[PDB]
Amino acid sequence: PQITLWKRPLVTIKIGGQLKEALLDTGADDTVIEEMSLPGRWKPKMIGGIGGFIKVRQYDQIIIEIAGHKAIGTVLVGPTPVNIIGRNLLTQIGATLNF
Amino acid sequence: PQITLWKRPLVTIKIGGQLKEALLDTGADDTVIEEMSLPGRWKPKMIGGIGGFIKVRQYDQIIIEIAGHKAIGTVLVGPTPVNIIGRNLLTQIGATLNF
Ligand SMILES: COc1ccc(S(=O)(=O)N(CC(C)C)C[C@@H](O)[C@H](Cc2ccccc2)NC(=O)O[C@H]2CCO[C@H]3OC[C@H](OC)[C@H]32)cc1
Ligand SMILES: [Cl-]
Ligand SMILES: [Cl-]
Ligand SMILES: [Cl-]
Ligand code: NA
Ligand code: NA
Repeated sequence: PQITLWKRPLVTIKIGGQLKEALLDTGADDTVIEEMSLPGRWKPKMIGGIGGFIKVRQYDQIIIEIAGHKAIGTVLVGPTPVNIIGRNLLTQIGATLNF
Repeated sequence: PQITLWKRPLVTIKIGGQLKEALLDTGADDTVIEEMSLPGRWKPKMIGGIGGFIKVRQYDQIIIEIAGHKAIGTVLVGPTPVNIIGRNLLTQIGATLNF
């Protein structure tokens, strides 16, 4: 698809068999999701945004569907205000910015 | 152009007579630039992201040149860790996300 930017680029994702809404975010290096349970072990990570830093849980090799495209990769879980799909998974679904 | 997302989508901008580097950011509603002077009136605003909120100055009707494309709109100035071109100006240069 071709998504214009007059509205937020929100899409449906599926993770852990649950549908959620998430933002397609070219300004995010990493994918960050609100608190939820994921399988496996996690590692610590610190991420920085506009207001300062937060601690998140890094889960690797998680299956996640994004706007109907399958991805398998790293998902950060933490107190993000919105679910964000960052460049690590935008590249897996083949997304580009065009103008 | 077509910008892939393997790396941060940074471009050169010109704002206030100054050249700067900024991130093309589909997850940002608004454009936020590190502290600089701009002419005209402004009013205070709070904007929030990962980490929490920062106070910024809102300047309206500011011209930016973004990777060689001119646009006009509101620019927020404050202690952002990076210069962000958000959707309010990405729309004006015709930027879309494609997959
Ligand atoms: C109302 O108008 C705005 C309100 C909020 C923002 S924002 O900057 O807070 N942000 C909104 C989303 C969080 C919903 C835009 C977002 O693209 C920022 C843009 C950004 C980028 C760098 C620093 C600050 C902000 N990215 C970000 O926070 O990235 C974090 C989490 C994802 O992994 C890392 O990627 C970069 C950063 O690691 C340095 C980590 C912008 C305009
Ligand atoms: Cl990944
Ligand atoms: Cl605007
Ligand atoms: Cl359009
Ligand atoms: Na894992
Ligand atoms: Na003005």
